[PDB]
Amino acid sequence: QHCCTRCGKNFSSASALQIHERTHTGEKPFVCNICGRAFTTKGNLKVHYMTHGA
DNA sequence: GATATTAATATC
DNA sequence: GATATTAATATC
Ligand SMILES: [Zn+2]
Ligand SMILES: [Zn+2]
Repeated sequence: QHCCTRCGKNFSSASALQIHERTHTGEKPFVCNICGRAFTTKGNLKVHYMTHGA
């Protein structure tokens, strides 16, 4: 029953609405300790993290 | 919240 | 065109 303010998207988790707000604003709180790439979700940062590790 | 999934994008 | 990466989001 969560909704969004900048656009009209309903969300499931409240954390989901928070990350999607980050999708509007540009807050990418997860910093790659190797390269400087920053990410919205921790999972996306782990995704990228796999890249240099191999 | 973590993870998996799809669509979109950068790299070649 | 193929492939790797990313961005956003459904699913658990
Ligand atoms: Zn929104
Ligand atoms: Zn990195």
